[PDB]
Amino acid sequence: TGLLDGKRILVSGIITDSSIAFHIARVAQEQGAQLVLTGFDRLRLIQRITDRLPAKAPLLELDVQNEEHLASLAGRVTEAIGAGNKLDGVVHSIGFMPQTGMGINPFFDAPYADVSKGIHISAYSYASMAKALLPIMNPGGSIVGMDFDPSRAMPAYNWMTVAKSALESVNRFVAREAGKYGVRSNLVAAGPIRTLAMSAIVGGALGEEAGAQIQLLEEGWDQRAPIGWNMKDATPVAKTVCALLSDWLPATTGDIIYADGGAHTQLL
Ligand SMILES: NC(=O)c1ccc[n+]([C@@H]2O[C@H](COP(=O)([O-])OP(=O)(O)OC[C@H]3O[C@@H](n4cnc5c(N)ncnc54)[C@H](O)[C@@H]3O)[C@@H](O)[C@H]2O)c1
Ligand SMILES: Cc1ccc(C(=O)N2CCC(Cc3ccccc3)CC2)cc1
Repeated sequence: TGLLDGKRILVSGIITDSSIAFHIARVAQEQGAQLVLTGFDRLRLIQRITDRLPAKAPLLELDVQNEEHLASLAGRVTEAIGAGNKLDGVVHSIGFMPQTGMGINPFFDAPYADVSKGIHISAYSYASMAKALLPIMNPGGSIVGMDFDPSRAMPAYNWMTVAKSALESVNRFVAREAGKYGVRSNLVAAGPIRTLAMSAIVGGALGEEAGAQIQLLEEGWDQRAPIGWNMKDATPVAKTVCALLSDWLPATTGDIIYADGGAHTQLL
């Protein structure tokens, strides 16, 4: 027992109890992992949420757009897990795109300054995070990031889709670098999940305009999924991420694992 028994995994991206990163952390601990969490901006509020996990764990601040945060990351993580110890896993569950580039706003009306910001946080940070943490990762390690299949365009997602396409490409290169440390790098392309952020997006940025398309688009996942899809349950996704963090997918890297009920393999 204990899928991640005796493993040191840094999990990023927790902002609310609905965050995918929160469920990844939970299942991870339930499987015997010692976690190190990173938060952005409102650390106090994050701490409130994190304290609801199965076990306690170090919470460090990390704004992936801040050079010093990334420059001190390794040292700060080492102080947290104790000198002489290294990380066995890294979870990147960070994403962002201003309303201008994701929602009801026209595709052609997104200022690059906004798009660039979204790509910085959603894609480039996967590499900067890898750079800061690879030096303190043990062989057999695993870096995992969250993705949303951008192989085909769709309503509303717009520039966040572009950001995910960049992410998938960044992951392939991070895998080359990571390989030098005996570490694997992969993405988990999850089906739609009703996280607070997602729920806000779905509605708070479309009203009754795109609300239709997004409703249909959304309903399509469960229809297409041979084993169905429950947008209100992040657990299957969290389990998939822990699977990549374990030693049971030792020959897979620079890849993408789809945790979407099999929806992307079906047309109707
Ligand atoms: N919600 C979905 O249906 C869905 C589907 C597929 C993939 N994903 C991906 O999963 C990840 C998390 O999704 P979520 O719905 O749980 O989102 P939210 O927590 O619920 O997660 C986004 C995280 O981004 C963090 N963040 C934003 N800017 C940051 C910065 N500069 N530095 C550090 N952190 C920053 C936030 O603080 C937050 O914790 C994202 O990469 C997202 O694109 C989500
Ligand atoms: C902070 C943050 C977190 C996660 C995302 C992220 O991955 N998006 C969220 C809304 C999703 C909406 C949906 C589109 C099609 C069908 C069903 C639902 C699309 C993907 C962006 C920003």
